[PDB]
Amino acid sequence: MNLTELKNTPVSELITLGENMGLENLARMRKQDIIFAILKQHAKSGEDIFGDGVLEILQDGFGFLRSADSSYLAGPDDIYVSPSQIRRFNLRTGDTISGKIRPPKEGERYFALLKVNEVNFDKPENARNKILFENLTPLHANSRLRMERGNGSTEDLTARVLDLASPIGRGQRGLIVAPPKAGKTMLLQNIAQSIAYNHPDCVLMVLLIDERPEEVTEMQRLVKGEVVASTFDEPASRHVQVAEMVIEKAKRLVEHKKDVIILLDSITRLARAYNTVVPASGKVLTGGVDANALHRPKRFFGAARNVEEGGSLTIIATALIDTGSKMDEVIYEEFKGTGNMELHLSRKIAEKRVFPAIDYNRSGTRKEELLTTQEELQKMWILRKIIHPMGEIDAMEFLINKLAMTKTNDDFFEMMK
Amino acid sequence: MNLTELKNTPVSELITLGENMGLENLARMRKQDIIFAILKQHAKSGEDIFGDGVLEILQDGFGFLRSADSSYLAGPDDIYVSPSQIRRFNLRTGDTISGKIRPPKEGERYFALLKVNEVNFDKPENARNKILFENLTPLHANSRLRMERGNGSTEDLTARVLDLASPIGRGQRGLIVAPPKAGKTMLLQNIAQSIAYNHPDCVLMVLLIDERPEEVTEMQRLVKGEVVASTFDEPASRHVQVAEMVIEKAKRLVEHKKDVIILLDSITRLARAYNTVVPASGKVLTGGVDANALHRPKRFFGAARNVEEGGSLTIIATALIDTGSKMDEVIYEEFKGTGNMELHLSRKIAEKRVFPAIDYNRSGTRKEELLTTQEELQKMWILRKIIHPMGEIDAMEFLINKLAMTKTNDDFFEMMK
Amino acid sequence: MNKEILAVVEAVSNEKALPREKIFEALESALATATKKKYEQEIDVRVQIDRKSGDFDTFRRWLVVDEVTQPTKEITLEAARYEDESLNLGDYVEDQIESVTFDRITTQTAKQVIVQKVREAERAMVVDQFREHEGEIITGVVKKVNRDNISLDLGNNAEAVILR
Amino acid sequence: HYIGDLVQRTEVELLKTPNLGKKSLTEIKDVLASRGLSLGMRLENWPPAS
Amino acid sequence: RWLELGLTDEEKQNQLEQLAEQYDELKHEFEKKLEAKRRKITQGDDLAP
Amino acid sequence: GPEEITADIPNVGEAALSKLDESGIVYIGAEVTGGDILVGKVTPKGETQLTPEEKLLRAIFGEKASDVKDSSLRVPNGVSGTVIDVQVFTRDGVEKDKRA
Ligand SMILES: Nc1ncnc2c1ncn2[C@@H]1O[C@H](COP(=O)(O)OP(=O)(O)O)[C@@H](O)[C@H]1O
Ligand SMILES: Nc1ncnc2c1ncn2[C@@H]1O[C@H](COP(=O)(O)OP(=O)(O)O)[C@@H](O)[C@H]1O
Ligand code: BEF
Ligand code: BEF
Ligand SMILES: [Mg+2]
Ligand SMILES: [Mg+2]
Repeated sequence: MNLTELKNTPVSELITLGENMGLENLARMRKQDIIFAILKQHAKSGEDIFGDGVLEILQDGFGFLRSADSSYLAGPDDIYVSPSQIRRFNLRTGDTISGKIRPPKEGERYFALLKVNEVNFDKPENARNKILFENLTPLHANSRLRMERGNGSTEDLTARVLDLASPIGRGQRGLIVAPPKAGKTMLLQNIAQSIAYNHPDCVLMVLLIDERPEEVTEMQRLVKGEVVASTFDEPASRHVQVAEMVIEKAKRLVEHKKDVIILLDSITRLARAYNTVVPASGKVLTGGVDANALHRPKRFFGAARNVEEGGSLTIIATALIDTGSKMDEVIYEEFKGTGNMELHLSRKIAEKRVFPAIDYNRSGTRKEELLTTQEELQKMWILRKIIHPMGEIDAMEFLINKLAMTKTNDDFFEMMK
Repeated sequence: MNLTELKNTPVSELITLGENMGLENLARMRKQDIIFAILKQHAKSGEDIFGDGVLEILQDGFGFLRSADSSYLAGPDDIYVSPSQIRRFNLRTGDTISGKIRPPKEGERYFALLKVNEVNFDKPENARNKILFENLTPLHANSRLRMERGNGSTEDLTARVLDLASPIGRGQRGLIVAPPKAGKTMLLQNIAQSIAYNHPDCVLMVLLIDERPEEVTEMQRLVKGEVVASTFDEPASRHVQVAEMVIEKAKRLVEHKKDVIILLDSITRLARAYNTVVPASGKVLTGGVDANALHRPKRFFGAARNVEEGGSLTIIATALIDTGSKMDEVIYEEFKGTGNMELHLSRKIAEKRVFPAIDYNRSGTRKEELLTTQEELQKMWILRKIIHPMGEIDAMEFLINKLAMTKTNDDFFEMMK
Repeated sequence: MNKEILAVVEAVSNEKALPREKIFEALESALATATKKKYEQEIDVRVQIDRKSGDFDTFRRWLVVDEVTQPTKEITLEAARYEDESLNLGDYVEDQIESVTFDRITTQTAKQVIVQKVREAERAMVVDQFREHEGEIITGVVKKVNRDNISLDLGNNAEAVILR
Repeated sequence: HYIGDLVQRTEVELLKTPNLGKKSLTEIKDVLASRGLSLGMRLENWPPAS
Repeated sequence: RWLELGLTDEEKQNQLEQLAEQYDELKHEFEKKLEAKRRKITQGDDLAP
Repeated sequence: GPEEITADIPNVGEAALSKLDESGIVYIGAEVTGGDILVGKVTPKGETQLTPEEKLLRAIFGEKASDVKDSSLRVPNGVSGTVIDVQVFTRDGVEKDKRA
């Protein structure tokens, strides 16, 4: 009996399972109470339980193990852990842990962690032998993360133009600058699909902050990877909470020498949240943002880097512009020169229903010479020189046509000669 | 046991060293806690410690010695100094000091300075015999700081055009005016390399305010000199703090009759910081900048001058333009006529991937007659007259070609006849 | 606690007539007298209540002299090699920390010395602002008469004395 | 051991002694000098008669 | 304070884990007793309307 | 207004209040032979809403605390001895004094 085995299957399986186990009507309870009562009644038969979850530090000293079913929040099935385990086995926020668990004992209300078996997909014996995040030596991206599928499907174009507009690498810092309703969602979905297909070794995670529930439920079953989200049903406290959860998970995983890739949507919602949960410090500028209200977005974004010993943390967030409110603009303003790679989507191109609507020369990547080879770089320069004198819209159409004629970009490059 | 000996070596050496000294796992602590615990356990064996650092005045009276590892910030390894030492030995902000130190005594938490041995690379006996900064008589720059390497490497062109576009001298006031992603970083790196090679006697320092961490880590190991930086991971309080630290260090060093050269990148970030930490005074103009929010940038920049008794302070900062926000523009506006030397880089030239992209006639140096000789000045006038009727881009290409044919600028000048 | 200290400094009537800095200085004198009356030995103590950043923290003044009477506040002019003095005079230590400043006798002496300090400060202020007009005719009603001196009020609690 | 072996010793020879910092030095200077005498004096009649 | 050790899994790890579990369970039980005593003695009693 | 167990007893000197603590209760071990106020009970008689600013002001400046009635409990005239233990019970909701 593992926690994830009830964590991932839908509510219907839980219903039939509890109705089989001779339960009070479980349809009256929440998913977390469903799993809680089922694990209760299972342990009441005399089984030792196993479980897993991501740790969250509390200010009282003890920690709590959350799951991705609750999007890393407080729930009845969260596993309590004493501060002394956090001491001995060197635990902290982001450390995903799986091991021996039991239901809350007599008078308690939360599961207890008995025996640690896996710390961030590692032996708990070597978990104490880890390197911190701030002591890391960041670098530029050297390894290329090819986004092209090569099968030549209809939507795959929106990926190939990636390899032609703004290259990506392990540990890249990317900002999506686009007005609302321009095609950021389909772009992000294709990004996630291409990464999960071509690079299944690196862990893939996605942030949805203040989004619509339909987008969340479509995302959680379109990508091959564990996703976390937070709609507008919930206060910004939930958004900042899941923000620490995901960022510390990525930090601990990259400390374990793993390549993490986070796709955040959108950074404007996260900035609004961080501004509304931060108290007033008397420092107000245009838009209604506190001066220290942006320190947390700056932290979350500067978390991205390329480690030298092994592993990297790529952070690709989308920002919203042209939303009519100057406050949003100011956000994008401080995020203007902070990223070394940008995807600029103009609404003028998306207005003609020609996708993908990407502004070529307004997009680019800093220090992209270390991500690609010499032939590829020279061909990129030639393509930029060919596309520069023309405008945005039908020039993007020209790129789309030249991409649709060839199967992969090798034929396109050879034809460009 | 000196503080710098643990200050400069990477985190890995600290790890093996503490693991040798029979320590609690030091991998769980920060660099500052690493050095703190190692110095603790070393003094626990009975050794008197030596240390060094730059002094910072606090409003309570006492002072604190910071290092360049923390970028001159508060840390557990900062050395506390009483106000009475600041009285007797005449200490102030910027005075770098090295001498006898001990760990914090019983109940304290910061190192104490026992015995002063070196004040700004001088005897503490003559440290009281110093000249102040504002009592200095500034002048123009007379000594030429030749930036040309003479070896004729591929990138060295971006330095030789310096000697052809805008001459530099000891105590010069230079402003880099360029849009984002035009090539300011490589230019600044070449500037630092050329100065550290041709003039290793003058101290070289660089300011990075609200930059990317990859640029910081690439800068700190490309130049032959102690660098300080501050990324966007940190609030503007850190930026202004390191600003006083570096400016007072330069001031005290030039008071000690030393030639200081500071390369600041970028002054737009520093202006944003100074504006966001300054309280509102009810005086707001276009862009969202307070009227007194620019007094601190004006102070930091006017700190540059050429001293007559000996030494000088050259300050070369880069400003950002064409960033879409009028506020930035207004900053550049008040910094339009304040500098006597400017490097104008137009994005129109950088758009063709031809480097260096420098606007020749839009750049220039005021009172440059005292920096160069008569032959050199006449040849500069002739070159300006030859380049003036032509445009920016291919005229810069013409200069690049005429520079690449010859080895140093002597052959170029002789050929121009 | 320190919240009570802030409530006291904010609940004063004559706020600018006795500002936060001198208020906290008077409170430092209060806590110093309290700590003096705590120990049977006489020892000078500075407080530095940290007006807005933090709480109070008592210390131990030395009053460096070549005497030895009550060595709690005695140290020679040459003791500077260990304990990190390096001075000639003014060497004071920060050994004792975190005294109590809210018990009965502490509250009593605090209230008394605060009353004394505020009345003295306000009298000196209302006299000093009239000092610039020395050698001028002023108006004002008298307050009380006596066989040795009389009192006069120049407005806004301006006390003046006229001797026989 | 004896008090007479300590009264003829100026405090200059105490903070140089190990394990003599703040609490120990304060206790010594308090409990010894509060009895009227002090720490550090010049006398020759010692020890009579041992 | 350094109960952390490990070698020869088969039986040593089993016994060490059993004893560490007993230790943490004892500590948690004593902490529960202390918290119950605290909540009991700090609970205000009714006096009169 | 409800009653208070503070130590601000007006219309009396310090000798009768020297045996009272910071909270308003006689110390543990403080002897008493005659009628002496060993607990500072005061009750408001007239208008309520005495501002906390003016409340602490009366303890330092201004006039005496009026709405007190000096209804404090003292030992009867005739009994002596030394108090050895003090008991206090606070209803759920009232601010627990520091002696409790
Ligand atoms: N790459 C694409 N391939 C196919 N259809 C697309 C693509 N991009 C956009 N579309 C069309 O445009 C719409 C995008 O909706 P939406 O996701 O709300 O846009 P955005 O994410 O820009 O706000 C969809 O109805 C879809 O049919
Ligand atoms: N001297 C040079 N030689 C070759 N390429 C250069 C040179 N200077 C700049 N570049 C190009 O400019 C880009 C520099 O990016 P970046 O350092 O981010 O510019 P900035 O710091 O001005 O934003 C690189 O992609 C590089 O190819
Ligand atoms: F998702 Be849309 F761009 F608002
Ligand atoms: F370094 Be770039 F100008 F952001
Ligand atoms: Mg969308
Ligand atoms: Mg740069």
